[PDB]
Parts: sequence; structure tokens; C-alpha cells
Amino acid sequence: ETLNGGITDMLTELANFEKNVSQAIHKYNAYRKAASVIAKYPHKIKSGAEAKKLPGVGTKIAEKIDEFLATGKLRKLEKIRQDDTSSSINFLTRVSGIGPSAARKFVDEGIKTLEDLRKNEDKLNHHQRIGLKYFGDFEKRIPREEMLQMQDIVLNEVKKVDSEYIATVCGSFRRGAESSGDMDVLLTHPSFTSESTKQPKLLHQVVEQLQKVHFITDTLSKGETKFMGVCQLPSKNDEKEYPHRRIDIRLIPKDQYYCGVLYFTGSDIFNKNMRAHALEKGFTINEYTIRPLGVTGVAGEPLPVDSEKDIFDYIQWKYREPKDRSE
DNA sequence: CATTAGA
DNA sequence: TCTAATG
Ligand code: NA
Ligand code: NA
Repeated sequence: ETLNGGITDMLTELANFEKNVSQAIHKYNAYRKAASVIAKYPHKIKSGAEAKKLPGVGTKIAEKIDEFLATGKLRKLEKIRQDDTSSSINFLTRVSGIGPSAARKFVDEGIKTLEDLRKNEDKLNHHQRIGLKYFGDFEKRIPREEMLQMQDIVLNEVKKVDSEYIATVCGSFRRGAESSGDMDVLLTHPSFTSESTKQPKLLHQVVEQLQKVHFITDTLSKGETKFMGVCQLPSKNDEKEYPHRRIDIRLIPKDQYYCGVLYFTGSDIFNKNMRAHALEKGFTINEYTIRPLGVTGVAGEPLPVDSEKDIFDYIQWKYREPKDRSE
């Protein structure tokens, strides 16, 4: 967590690079397990050799560890960090819709900058187009203060269209977070569950509601169960307009809410942790359900959920307010 | 790890 | 269809 710091982040740096600027999936996967094991090890690594005794730790990474150890740096590390093309990729990546594949491609084309991308907005897809547009607002954080106003409106139309709807705004927001990066709206309806062959419109209805009122202003992607977009809060009585906010709405079989609700609500740890527990308590938790364990090794049969509480009762735990779902 | 675009 | 990008 810190004794092994340098080695981990160094490694990861090493790792992320292969993955993005190169197409080195393996080398990259290589750096990660190492980066991983070396992280678990309870003692200060005092040398490659030392490390090397590890699993996944080979001649190649060891060598790097000594170098880092000996001298507070690494050339390869210093060279990349310098590398303009390379630099390039990492940057272009921030553009929503841009991924490594494109990053490279764009580079090879000579599109290295923000401006570059503009000059050639043609070369760009609508996702990337949007992305391009709201670059600044995309990177900007979302004050709960806003989370609050946003969540309000959303609930409002949800209700307005049909009063049978259930929306929950999951993530850190839900978990008290002073600030979030994008709002995640979990959505379900009685009239939709496991078997009940959809009702795409269920989704559709709302998206369109939201737009009709100017809350949604862009469509990054709309599918019959997962809408992905951009939003904005009515720039008041002038002098102050609201920045472009990434937003996601998703449909869900009312018979799978709470799990999904639980789950998206995190934190990543709280989850893993409760989850770990449900294992002992003879259960199985996953983003959609909760199945009882059968000694044979495994088992199925989804227990019925009506609230976050049911899942709790099931594994006989303490109802944790989302506030303190931190871990 | 599943969903959407797109070509 | 596959392949990329998001989460
Ligand atoms: Na080894
Ligand atoms: Na990106």
C-alpha cells in the first residue's frame, strides 16, 4: 500500500503504456499481474532478485525493479513520458469516444491536438463529435449541489410520464459524495421484468420526456435498454449557464432492481465485501440477483427481492445506509 | 461484461 | 459480422 508504492505505480505506468501506445496486450497484461503481486508482498523489496522470487515476476521486470531501486527513476519510463507521439495518444484518449484504436489512428494521420481534431471534425463520429464539443464540461466534476437539482428534475418527469416508474440515482451520489463525475439513473418498471418481453418504449418514453423539456440535449447513444447522453440545468436568470453533463439511464426488469440498485451504489469495496460475506452466509450475489448456495459446489434459484433490505436480511447483515456503504 | 455504433 | 468504446 506504500512500502511497495513506487514499484506498483512504476509498473502500471509501464503496463498502461504497452496497452495504449503499443498494442502489447500481453506485455501489458504482464506488467499488471506483477504490479499486482508485488503489491500484496508484505515486505520492502530490496532488489530485483528479491522480487523475482515472485510469481509473474520475470527477468524483464526484475531488471526494471533494480534500476528503479538503484536510481530514483527509469529511462524507459523517462523516454515514454517524453515521447510526443506517445504523449499524443494519452491525450486524444480523453476525448469521449476516443479510444486507443482511434488515438493511434488519429495520430498516424497527424491529428495530435485538440485543434487538430477540430479542423477535421469530419474524420470524427457523432460520439466523438459531442465529445469534442464538451471536452471542458466533460472533464469537470459535478457538485452534489447540482446532483441535487438534477436528480429532482429527473424524478419529476419520470413521474410525470408514468407514476408507476422507479428511478434511482446510483453511484457515489447516492453514497453522499461531495461531488460526482456523471449521473447514473437506474430505471425500472413493474410492467418490465426478467421474462415480460420488453417494452422498449418504457425507455424511450422517458428519454423523450427529458428532451422535451431540455434536460437532455444530446444523444450519445440510445438503445432499447440503455440510453447514454448529455444534459444541462436550465441556465437561470442569466449570467451563469450550466456545463454539459454526461448522463446515463438504463431499463431494468423490476424483478432485478435492488440487486442492481445495491451493486451500482458501491463502493466497489463494500460490494466485494458484502459479496464475500454472502458466500459464507450460503449465498451468491451478482449485479442482478442472489442465489442460495448448494453444497455440490454450486447452486441456482434466485431469491425474491423487494428492497435493499431483502438482500441484507438474506445474508443476515446490518442494513447499511448508503451513506456508510463506503466499504 | 454487456450494450451500442458503425462500417 | 466484427471491432471499438463506455461503464
Ligand atoms: Na517467479
Ligand atoms: Na476517451
